[PDB]
Amino acid sequence: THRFVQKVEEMVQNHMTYSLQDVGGDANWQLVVEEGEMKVYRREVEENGIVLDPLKATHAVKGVTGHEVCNYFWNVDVRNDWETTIENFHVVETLADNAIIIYQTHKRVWPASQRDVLYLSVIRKIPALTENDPETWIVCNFSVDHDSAPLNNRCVRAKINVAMICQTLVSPPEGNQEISRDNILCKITYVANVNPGGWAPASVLRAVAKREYPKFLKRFTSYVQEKTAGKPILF
Ligand SMILES: CCCCCCCCCCCCC/C=C/[C@@H](O)[C@H](CO)NC(=O)CCCCCCCCCCCCCCCCC
Repeated sequence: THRFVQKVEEMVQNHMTYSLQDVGGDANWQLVVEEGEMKVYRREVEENGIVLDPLKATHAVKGVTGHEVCNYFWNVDVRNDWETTIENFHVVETLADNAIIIYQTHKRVWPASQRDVLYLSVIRKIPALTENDPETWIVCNFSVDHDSAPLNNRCVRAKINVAMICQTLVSPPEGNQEISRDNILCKITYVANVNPGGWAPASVLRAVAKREYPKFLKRFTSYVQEKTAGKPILF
């Protein structure tokens, strides 16, 4: 129990309600990148030079579970093993054993000023209510205010709302035998809503995002495969 419990609930529920809705039929969402089971879509949104482009990606990763995926996405001790867009980060506050507040600076992209971000990062399990309701593991990373990290004059403060949402499919093997990682697949939906917090050139933001989101999703998912391949399956 902590002062951000209701905000956590709010963000989790929003993501379970809206982030899992199909965008495939919406004229405003475009398939920007596809590779293997990975599809990255974007809706181009610019409001008075504030480029908000909502981003949504789906992926299907063999040999890993949603619990595993969300653990490696959330766990700060393995962050630098896969993250490539950050200059530095540190934990500002531990709120609960599944919830922390992180301050991070991003690598500068010319010609825009450097961005920093201040966000609550929470990992949650959403129980299946019925058999056939998928169990869902989710990590929500969303900007919050914290007195220890006011606006500074060195960076533009971005605001983020990101979720990594995972459901795991197990194909029953032949009879009474072990479920191997060949029999498991993690369905991922990744969404990112980023307000750069200030003016940025749209064409540059868009080129970066189109390169960087796909790069992250391949690298991060391959990483989870690599770290887990030897291990017993954590469902
Ligand atoms: C050299 C390239 C540097 C690009 C950095 C641009 C600055 C972006 C500012 C906010 C980004 C927020 C992304 C979310 C981070 C955390 O939830 C999480 C844990 O670290 N990681 C990811 O979701 C992993 C996401 C990895 C992919 C992120 C790239 C995003 C590129 C487009 C965003 C640009 C918006 C801000 C304006 C930057 C000025 C050009």
